[PDB]
Amino acid sequence: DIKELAVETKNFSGAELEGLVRAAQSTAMNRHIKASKAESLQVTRGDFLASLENDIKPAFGTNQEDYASYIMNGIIKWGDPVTRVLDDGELLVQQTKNS
Amino acid sequence: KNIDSNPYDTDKMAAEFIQQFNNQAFSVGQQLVFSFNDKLFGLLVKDIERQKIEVGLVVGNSQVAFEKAENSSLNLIGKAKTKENRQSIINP
Repeated sequence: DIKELAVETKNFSGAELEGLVRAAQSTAMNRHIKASKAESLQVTRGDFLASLENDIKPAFGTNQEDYASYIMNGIIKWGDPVTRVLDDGELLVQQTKNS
Repeated sequence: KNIDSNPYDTDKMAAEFIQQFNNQAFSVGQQLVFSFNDKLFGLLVKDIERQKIEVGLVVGNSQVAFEKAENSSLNLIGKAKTKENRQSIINP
């Protein structure tokens, strides 16, 4: 569904969209080249998913490696203050989003 | 001596062959020379025709399947049986 892909990608650039489509088509073609019938070629949603996940780093987008680097042991609720701070951050987030 | 990679439409060769060699005999393994647009080609008979035959007669209503010879640089584009498709995947 084109609508799902359009909704998912945000702050992308046209060049990046073309790169995504090329990546998906290349992945499908290489899968069939691996084969076990070159006439039943098709592109599957799984190819889009994998290509988006493991490639295409939008310049104005969100990275995950930096997160994985900064936070390294998750969060353990050892007392009230952690809950207090987490619950208070959402107020600022909402204020900046709505007003 | 005059090999080239220039693209030549195959349908033109098919029509010229049918028109020029109408009512002619061809046997498997036979060789002949075909004149097309003031150029000479060495044609080798490979298969003749669902009954299978080794020697037969050329008629206007027949079909012709041109296949470029081994290592031939001739780019036989068009609607003929140039064998431009590598069935399955070579996967070197």
